[PDB]
Amino acid sequence: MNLQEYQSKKLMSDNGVRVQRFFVADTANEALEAAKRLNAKEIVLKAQILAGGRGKGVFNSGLKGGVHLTKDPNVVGQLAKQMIGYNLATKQTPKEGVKVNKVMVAEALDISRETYLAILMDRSCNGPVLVGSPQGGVDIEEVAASNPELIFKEQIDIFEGIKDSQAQRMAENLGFVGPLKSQAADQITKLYNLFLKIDATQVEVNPFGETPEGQVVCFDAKINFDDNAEFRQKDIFAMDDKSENEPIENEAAKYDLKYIGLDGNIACFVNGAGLAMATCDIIFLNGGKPANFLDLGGGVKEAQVYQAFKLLTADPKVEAILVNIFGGIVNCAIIANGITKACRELELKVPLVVRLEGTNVQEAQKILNNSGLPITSAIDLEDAAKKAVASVA
Amino acid sequence: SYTASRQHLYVDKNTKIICQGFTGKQGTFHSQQALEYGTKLVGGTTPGKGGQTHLGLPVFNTVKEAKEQTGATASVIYVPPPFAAAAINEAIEAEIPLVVCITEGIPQQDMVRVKHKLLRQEKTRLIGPNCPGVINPGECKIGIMPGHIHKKGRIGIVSRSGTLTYEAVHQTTQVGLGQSLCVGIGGDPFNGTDFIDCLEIFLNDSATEGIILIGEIGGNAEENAAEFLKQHNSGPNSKPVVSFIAGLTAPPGRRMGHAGAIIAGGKGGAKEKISALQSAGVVVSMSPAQLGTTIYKEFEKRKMLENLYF
Ligand SMILES: CC(C)(COP(=O)(O)OP(=O)(O)OC[C@H]1O[C@@H](n2cnc3c(N)ncnc32)[C@H](O)[C@@H]1OP(=O)(O)O)[C@@H](O)C(=O)NCCC(=O)NCCS
Repeated sequence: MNLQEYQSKKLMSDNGVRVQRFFVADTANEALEAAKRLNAKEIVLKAQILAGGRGKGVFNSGLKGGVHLTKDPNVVGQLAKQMIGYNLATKQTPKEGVKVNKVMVAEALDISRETYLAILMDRSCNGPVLVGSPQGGVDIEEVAASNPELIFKEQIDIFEGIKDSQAQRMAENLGFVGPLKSQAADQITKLYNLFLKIDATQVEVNPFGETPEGQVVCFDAKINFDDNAEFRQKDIFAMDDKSENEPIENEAAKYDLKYIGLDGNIACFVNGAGLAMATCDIIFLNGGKPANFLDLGGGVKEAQVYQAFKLLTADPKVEAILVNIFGGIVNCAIIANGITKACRELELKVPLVVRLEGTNVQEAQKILNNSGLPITSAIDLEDAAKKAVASVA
Repeated sequence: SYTASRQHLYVDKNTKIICQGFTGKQGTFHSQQALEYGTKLVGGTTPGKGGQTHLGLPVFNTVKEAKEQTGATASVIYVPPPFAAAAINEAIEAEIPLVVCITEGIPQQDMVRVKHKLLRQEKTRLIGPNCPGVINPGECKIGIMPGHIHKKGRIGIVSRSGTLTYEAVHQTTQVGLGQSLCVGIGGDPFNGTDFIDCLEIFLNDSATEGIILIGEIGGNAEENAAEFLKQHNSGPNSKPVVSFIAGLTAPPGRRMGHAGAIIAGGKGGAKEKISALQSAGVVVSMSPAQLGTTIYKEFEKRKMLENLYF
């Protein structure tokens, strides 16, 4: 799930982390009043959408630029009128754009210095780790490739928690001095407890910096949430804007189906995450272009199979289907009947390759060929891949 | 260290099993199959149902009682995500030698806590969570894998994937090689057993003449296993290792079903895993449908070499 910028920074502000002051306008008038209410020497105005590169985007109203600067609250009003309601296209959105419903009206703070700081559950280390760099404002990866000596890491013991010495040391290594060291050490702490409270897999502050007046401020940040912990982050996951995902993915979600859209024309659905990724690869590997990854999960139902077929048969890109199911200890004849049932009810009109495996594959390969529907069976995963790739040209 | 408990992966015909979540939908079902398979399932736990009888077997309130009353040496967990990490802890505390956690969805922070206590002892070996368990064909089966596709034999299989393991199993059964011990380490990013853990057992076991390592995107365990093979499976009398690494077409930034299967910040891609594996002597099967024929051909290549030089 993804938070809007205003949702994620409010989350941080409420937990002691310092961010730019801001308000959230639903209307051009709201943006004007907010700009007035800021006691800000300079205002920034930012379209609230999930995609990146909002900076150089375009609006149906004609406005170039999703993010704008001005000292004049009136300017905020005008520019907001050219955002709110209209649609923002970026190098991360379909040519349609995204409807902009809210804009952030924030104070713009000058940056004197820039560091990188993230808290992260590190698989290599078996616990939470602080990762900082005195070199901020650039992507962390390029920093590690060019100057690994400027990556500093502190492992935090998850029961003992973050100790003052750990925060002092990281602050020091990122080049904060004097009263800025105290602010930075304080803020590293508050960031870390924020990261445990909300069950984050990563909290990334870049730039983690200083204002000229002497203030440590997280100027921007990205939060990654553990999907597993949703049952105990009810209030946060409720903030999720499902309206910017591929709508197929959202409908799949409604049926415990794990779907992810690829740019291809051969649709596939499989029980098992890893086998679903393998089926994507083995399709491409035989020339093809897979339309999607879909994981039915462990259990195959006459009814879940229907919803999967319902999705794929509703996607305009899809010109073929490769189903590959391991029946395990269920009679694969009772799967192929779920498949012929759903394919007749859905009026299957694209060619479907089905690989089954498990008990009674013999009577199962028969129901599939005897179906009177555009269905052909396959002996193994190379067959299905090869046959499916042939079905389009 | 915790590595001492690696031997407990090699479940066998004397393994005696209890089921945590025994009276639940999946505990019940896969217990019936454990009994169909001939596995020494001997009892189970459900808080608040100690005393009941289930599948002709006793139900206990705590792992500690179950261990005392039955002599159990291994535990399998079908406990729902909010409580499963607590179940794992109870079994570490109960000092159960081998614990298999089938549960998907345990919070990562939970598993960091579980791992914290796990790594600080050596009586208990954890496989999982989010895995299908371990099977010694014909001798002992802990988890959800279908028994009937297996056949006792010579290939060790370790794998982050459940359904992909079945492919490997079926293929190595189809080519006639059989499996010595399969271990599904599951698809979570924080878990109790990596590839290296299974390789040390495979390498030290004589029943295991070949290894298949099935991996996927995310983390660095494939890369670590590549290094390990360089130190422990070089020189002569080395065992062939065929691997398949899934997710070559996976888009970055996305969880590909498994919570642990995601490329982020450029780390965790499939092709980095193939290079690193291939640099240790590992034969990567391009196609997931060819694990069996590739490990098979690998044995042929060694036989052709012996015929050539005599
Ligand atoms: C763990 C999982 C299987 C449970 O599903 P389920 O069996 O349908 O669940 P149930 O609702 O029957 O609950 C199981 C039992 O756990 C019991 N339980 C709860 N806490 C427990 C504990 N600490 N110890 C023991 N039992 C416990 C419950 O009381 C329930 O028994 P009851 O219904 O008789 O009271 C499910 O959450 C899951 O992980 N799904 C499958 C994931 C998967 O495929 N992973 C494999 C990766 S290859």
